[PDB]
Amino acid sequence: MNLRIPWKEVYYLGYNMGNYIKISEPELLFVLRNKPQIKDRLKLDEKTIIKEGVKKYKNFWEIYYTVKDLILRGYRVRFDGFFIELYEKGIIPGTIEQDYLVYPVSGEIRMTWGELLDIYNKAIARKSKFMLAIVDSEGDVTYYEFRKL
Amino acid sequence: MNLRIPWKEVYYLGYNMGNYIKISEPELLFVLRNKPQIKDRLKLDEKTIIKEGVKKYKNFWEIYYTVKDLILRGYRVRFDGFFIELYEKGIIPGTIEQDYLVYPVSGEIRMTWGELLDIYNKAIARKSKFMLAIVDSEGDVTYYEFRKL
Repeated sequence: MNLRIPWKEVYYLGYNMGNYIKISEPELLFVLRNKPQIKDRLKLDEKTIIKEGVKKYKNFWEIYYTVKDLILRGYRVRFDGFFIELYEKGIIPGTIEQDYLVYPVSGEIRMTWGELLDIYNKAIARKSKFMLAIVDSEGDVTYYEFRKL
Repeated sequence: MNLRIPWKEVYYLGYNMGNYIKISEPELLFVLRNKPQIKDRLKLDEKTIIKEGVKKYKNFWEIYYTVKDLILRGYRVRFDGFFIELYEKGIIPGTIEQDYLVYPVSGEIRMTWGELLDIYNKAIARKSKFMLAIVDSEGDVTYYEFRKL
């Protein structure tokens, strides 16, 4: 989960700890499937990482698919353990504050309006804008801003 | 439920049918508690109207409280049976399109992200912006825009 690999070669995902990149399972899962040569220079399987991602995050797949869509669109992101930090194209994460904290979910997973308020409030408590990412059954992602008036 | 009363004296709530105002229970409930003289010129009780409002709308109170907050803030609104149509101050409803379709809920009532998408889509299908109104346990209302990026 700690990659001794230059930050840029893992798309600037995870946290740059200087001597390694501390990276989450869904982010790492993406790196594996897009950098096959790194899959060996590490020799781990996306069966095992998938396996542990699901164990760790109820919304593993939603995180993975949202990271994937965003990185492929050219955005820079970093998973904080709850929110995906979304930065403009060309920005290196941590270098400035993210534009959005994005919360990834799928359409079927349940919620109360009270839960939405809690999530939004957490983003406000970190002084940033809030975005919901909904991943549908084909793994496609749509995005919605939610903001108090 | 049909008031033979000039539109302006019921705050421009309900639908102006020319010879009467077709008004909903939560809107009417508000009129009753703010125009006591009209409560008699009509001689109905907010026990009975409350009673039938709840029978008709699962979110009766949330509608009532949101109408109330908005009308007292000076906005013009009209309940469409699902959304509250929100117009700028000074506007007469129907006269132009509403600025928002607002959907009123309370924090404890359940939801899936799929439900939020459906509600939002209905507002988009009517070509207008979408606002969620959350009424808390003291009847206070907070407002949030939700929009696709």
